[PDB]
Amino acid sequence: PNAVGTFTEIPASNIRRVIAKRLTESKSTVPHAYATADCDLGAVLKVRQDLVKDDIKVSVNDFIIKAAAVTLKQMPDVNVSWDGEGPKQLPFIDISVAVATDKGLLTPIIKDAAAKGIQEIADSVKALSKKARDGKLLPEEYQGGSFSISNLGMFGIDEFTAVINPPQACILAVGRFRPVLKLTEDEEGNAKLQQRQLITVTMSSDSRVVDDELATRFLKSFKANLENPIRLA
Repeated sequence: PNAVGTFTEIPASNIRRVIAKRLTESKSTVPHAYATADCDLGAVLKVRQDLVKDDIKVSVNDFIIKAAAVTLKQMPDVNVSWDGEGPKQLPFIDISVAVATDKGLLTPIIKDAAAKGIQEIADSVKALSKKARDGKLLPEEYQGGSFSISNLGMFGIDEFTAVINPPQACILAVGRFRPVLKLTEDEEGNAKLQQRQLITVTMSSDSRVVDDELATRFLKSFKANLENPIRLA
Protein backbone atom coordinates (compact mmCIF):
# COMPACT_ATOMS: atom_id res chain seq x y z
CA PRO A 1 0.00 0.00 0.00
CA ASN A 2 0.85 3.68 -0.27
CA ALA A 3 2.88 4.09 2.92
CA VAL A 4 5.04 0.94 2.83
CA GLY A 5 5.62 0.34 -0.90
CA THR A 6 6.57 -2.55 -3.20
CA PHE A 7 9.79 -4.26 -2.08
CA THR A 8 11.89 -7.07 -3.51
CA GLU A 9 12.23 -10.10 -1.41
CA ILE A 10 15.73 -11.48 -1.44
CA PRO A 11 16.48 -14.94 -0.08
CA ALA A 12 19.44 -14.95 2.27
CA SER A 13 21.89 -17.58 1.03
CA ASN A 14 22.99 -20.29 3.43
CA ILE A 15 26.54 -19.05 2.99
CA ARG A 16 25.47 -15.57 4.06
CA ARG A 17 23.13 -16.98 6.72
CA VAL A 18 25.93 -18.87 8.50
CA ILE A 19 28.10 -15.76 8.18
CA ALA A 20 25.39 -13.59 9.76
CA LYS A 21 24.76 -16.15 12.50
CA ARG A 22 28.44 -16.21 13.47
CA LEU A 23 28.79 -12.41 13.27
CA THR A 24 25.75 -12.12 15.55
CA GLU A 25 27.09 -14.49 18.22
CA SER A 26 30.43 -12.67 17.97
CA LYS A 27 28.95 -9.19 18.31
CA SER A 28 27.16 -10.48 21.40
CA THR A 29 30.06 -12.35 23.02
CA VAL A 30 33.12 -10.42 21.78
CA PRO A 31 33.75 -6.91 23.19
CA HIS A 32 35.40 -5.86 19.93
CA ALA A 33 38.03 -3.11 20.17
CA TYR A 34 39.48 -1.07 17.28
CA ALA A 35 42.78 0.74 16.76
CA THR A 36 44.32 2.78 13.94
CA ALA A 37 47.84 3.66 12.81
CA ASP A 38 49.43 5.13 9.67
CA CYS A 39 52.83 4.02 8.39
CA ASP A 40 55.34 4.99 5.68
CA LEU A 41 55.40 2.73 2.62
CA GLY A 42 57.20 5.27 0.45
CA ALA A 43 60.64 3.67 0.66
CA VAL A 44 58.75 0.37 0.72
CA LEU A 45 56.96 1.38 -2.48
CA LYS A 46 60.45 1.98 -3.88
CA VAL A 47 61.32 -1.55 -2.77
CA ARG A 48 58.26 -2.65 -4.77
CA GLN A 49 59.51 -0.82 -7.85
CA ASP A 50 62.78 -2.71 -7.82
CA LEU A 51 61.11 -6.05 -7.10
CA VAL A 52 59.07 -5.39 -10.24
CA LYS A 53 62.21 -6.25 -12.16
CA ASP A 54 61.28 -9.82 -11.21
CA ASP A 55 58.58 -11.69 -13.08
CA ILE A 56 56.23 -12.13 -10.17
CA LYS A 57 54.10 -9.09 -9.42
CA VAL A 58 54.05 -8.35 -5.70
CA SER A 59 51.60 -6.07 -3.88
CA VAL A 60 51.65 -4.18 -0.58
CA ASN A 61 49.13 -6.49 1.08
CA ASP A 62 51.97 -9.01 0.93
CA PHE A 63 54.11 -6.67 3.05
CA ILE A 64 51.26 -6.12 5.50
CA ILE A 65 50.83 -9.89 5.74
CA LYS A 66 54.51 -10.73 6.25
CA ALA A 67 54.69 -7.89 8.77
CA ALA A 68 51.73 -9.36 10.64
CA ALA A 69 53.54 -12.71 10.73
CA VAL A 70 56.72 -10.97 11.93
CA THR A 71 54.90 -9.01 14.63
CA LEU A 72 52.90 -12.02 15.83
CA LYS A 73 56.05 -14.15 15.66
CA GLN A 74 57.62 -11.49 17.88
CA MET A 75 54.43 -10.98 19.90
CA PRO A 76 52.41 -14.23 19.90
CA ASP A 77 50.31 -12.81 22.75
CA VAL A 78 48.38 -10.92 20.07
CA ASN A 79 47.80 -14.18 18.17
CA VAL A 80 45.57 -16.46 20.25
CA SER A 81 42.51 -18.67 19.84
CA TRP A 82 39.53 -17.90 22.07
CA ASP A 83 37.43 -21.02 22.65
CA GLY A 84 34.75 -20.65 25.30
CA GLU A 85 36.76 -19.71 28.28
CA GLY A 86 40.41 -19.65 27.83
CA PRO A 87 42.72 -18.07 25.29
CA LYS A 88 44.55 -20.55 23.08
CA GLN A 89 48.03 -19.34 22.20
CA LEU A 90 49.14 -20.49 18.76
CA PRO A 91 52.85 -20.19 17.92
CA PHE A 92 51.59 -21.05 14.42
CA ILE A 93 50.78 -18.08 12.17
CA ASP A 94 47.71 -18.61 9.98
CA ILE A 95 46.86 -15.57 7.87
CA SER A 96 43.35 -15.00 6.49
CA VAL A 97 43.31 -12.66 3.48
CA ALA A 98 40.01 -10.98 2.65
CA VAL A 99 39.36 -10.91 -1.11
CA ALA A 100 36.35 -9.16 -2.64
CA THR A 101 34.33 -10.92 -5.35
CA ASP A 102 30.84 -11.01 -6.84
CA LYS A 103 30.02 -13.87 -4.42
CA GLY A 104 31.00 -11.76 -1.42
CA LEU A 105 34.18 -11.75 0.67
CA LEU A 106 36.29 -14.93 0.50
CA THR A 107 38.80 -15.58 3.29
CA PRO A 108 41.52 -17.86 1.88
CA ILE A 109 43.79 -19.07 4.69
CA ILE A 110 47.56 -19.01 4.19
CA LYS A 111 49.08 -21.99 5.97
CA ASP A 112 52.25 -21.27 7.95
CA ALA A 113 52.92 -18.00 6.12
CA ALA A 114 55.36 -17.07 8.90
CA ALA A 115 58.03 -19.38 7.42
CA LYS A 116 57.26 -18.51 3.79
CA GLY A 117 59.32 -16.05 1.75
CA ILE A 118 57.97 -12.85 0.23
CA GLN A 119 57.99 -14.21 -3.32
CA GLU A 120 56.12 -17.29 -2.13
CA ILE A 121 53.75 -15.03 -0.16
CA ALA A 122 52.85 -13.09 -3.31
CA ASP A 123 52.54 -16.20 -5.49
CA SER A 124 50.48 -17.69 -2.66
CA VAL A 125 48.07 -14.75 -2.47
CA LYS A 126 47.78 -15.02 -6.25
CA ALA A 127 47.11 -18.77 -6.10
CA LEU A 128 44.40 -18.36 -3.47
CA SER A 129 43.19 -15.46 -5.62
CA LYS A 130 42.58 -17.78 -8.58
CA LYS A 131 41.29 -20.63 -6.41
CA ALA A 132 38.91 -18.16 -4.76
CA ARG A 133 37.63 -16.60 -7.94
CA ASP A 134 36.94 -19.81 -9.83
CA GLY A 135 35.24 -21.15 -6.69
CA LYS A 136 37.58 -24.13 -6.40
CA LEU A 137 38.35 -23.59 -2.71
CA LEU A 138 36.92 -25.97 -0.09
CA PRO A 139 35.50 -24.65 3.20
CA GLU A 140 38.53 -25.52 5.34
CA GLU A 141 40.82 -23.32 3.24
CA TYR A 142 38.43 -20.54 4.29
CA GLN A 143 38.67 -21.78 7.90
CA GLY A 144 41.05 -22.26 10.80
CA GLY A 145 43.22 -19.19 10.31
CA SER A 146 44.82 -17.72 13.42
CA PHE A 147 43.76 -14.23 12.32
CA SER A 148 42.61 -12.16 9.36
CA ILE A 149 43.94 -9.32 7.21
CA SER A 150 41.88 -7.18 4.82
CA ASN A 151 42.57 -4.05 2.79
CA LEU A 152 39.72 -1.86 1.58
CA GLY A 153 42.25 0.80 0.57
CA MET A 154 42.42 -0.55 -2.97
CA PHE A 155 38.88 0.85 -3.22
CA GLY A 156 38.15 3.69 -0.70
CA ILE A 157 36.72 4.12 2.79
CA ASP A 158 39.68 6.00 4.29
CA GLU A 159 38.70 4.64 7.69
CA PHE A 160 36.73 1.49 8.32
CA THR A 161 35.55 -0.69 11.19
CA ALA A 162 35.23 -4.43 10.54
CA VAL A 163 33.63 -7.30 12.47
CA ILE A 164 36.02 -9.84 13.97
CA ASN A 165 35.38 -13.40 12.79
CA PRO A 166 35.42 -15.91 15.69
CA PRO A 167 37.14 -17.83 17.04
CA GLN A 168 39.71 -15.21 16.05
CA ALA A 169 40.71 -12.31 18.28
CA CYS A 170 42.05 -9.89 15.66
CA ILE A 171 41.64 -8.64 12.09
CA LEU A 172 43.58 -5.98 10.18
CA ALA A 173 41.74 -3.37 8.11
CA VAL A 174 43.96 -1.28 5.83
CA GLY A 175 42.99 2.05 4.27
CA ARG A 176 44.23 4.44 1.60
CA PHE A 177 47.35 6.61 1.43
CA ARG A 178 47.15 10.09 3.05
CA PRO A 179 49.50 13.00 2.28
CA VAL A 180 50.69 12.93 5.90
CA LEU A 181 53.42 15.45 6.63
CA LYS A 182 56.91 14.81 7.90
CA LEU A 183 58.59 18.16 8.78
CA THR A 184 61.39 20.26 7.19
CA GLU A 185 64.36 17.92 6.96
CA ASP A 186 67.13 20.14 8.32
CA GLU A 187 66.61 21.79 11.69
CA GLU A 188 68.11 25.04 10.31
CA GLY A 189 66.92 24.40 6.73
CA ASN A 190 64.57 26.04 4.23
CA ALA A 191 62.97 22.87 2.93
CA LYS A 192 59.29 23.61 2.98
CA LEU A 193 56.74 21.31 4.44
CA GLN A 194 56.02 18.05 2.74
CA GLN A 195 53.05 15.70 2.73
CA ARG A 196 53.75 12.04 1.97
CA GLN A 197 51.40 9.14 1.32
CA LEU A 198 51.02 7.04 4.47
CA ILE A 199 49.10 3.77 4.40
CA THR A 200 46.48 3.13 7.08
CA VAL A 201 46.13 -0.07 9.12
CA THR A 202 43.14 -0.56 11.43
CA MET A 203 43.51 -3.17 14.18
CA SER A 204 40.29 -4.83 15.34
CA SER A 205 40.74 -6.58 18.69
CA ASP A 206 38.68 -8.06 21.51
CA SER A 207 38.99 -6.06 24.72
CA ARG A 208 38.66 -9.28 26.73
CA VAL A 209 41.40 -11.30 25.02
CA VAL A 210 43.64 -8.55 23.61
CA ASP A 211 45.13 -6.07 26.09
CA ASP A 212 45.19 -2.38 25.18
CA GLU A 213 48.99 -2.32 25.46
CA LEU A 214 49.15 -5.63 23.60
CA ALA A 215 47.45 -4.16 20.54
CA THR A 216 49.40 -0.93 21.05
CA ARG A 217 52.68 -2.84 20.66
CA PHE A 218 51.15 -4.86 17.82
CA LEU A 219 50.42 -1.83 15.63
CA LYS A 220 53.41 -0.04 17.16
CA SER A 221 56.14 -2.54 16.33
CA PHE A 222 54.00 -3.07 13.23
CA LYS A 223 54.68 0.50 12.11
CA ALA A 224 58.28 -0.03 13.23
CA ASN A 225 58.68 -3.22 11.20
CA LEU A 226 57.19 -1.31 8.27
CA GLU A 227 59.39 1.71 8.89
CA ASN A 228 61.97 -0.70 7.35
CA PRO A 229 61.59 -4.24 5.89
CA ILE A 230 65.02 -5.24 7.19
CA ARG A 231 63.17 -5.48 10.52
CA LEU A 232 60.65 -7.67 8.65
CA ALA A 233 63.35 -9.91 7.14
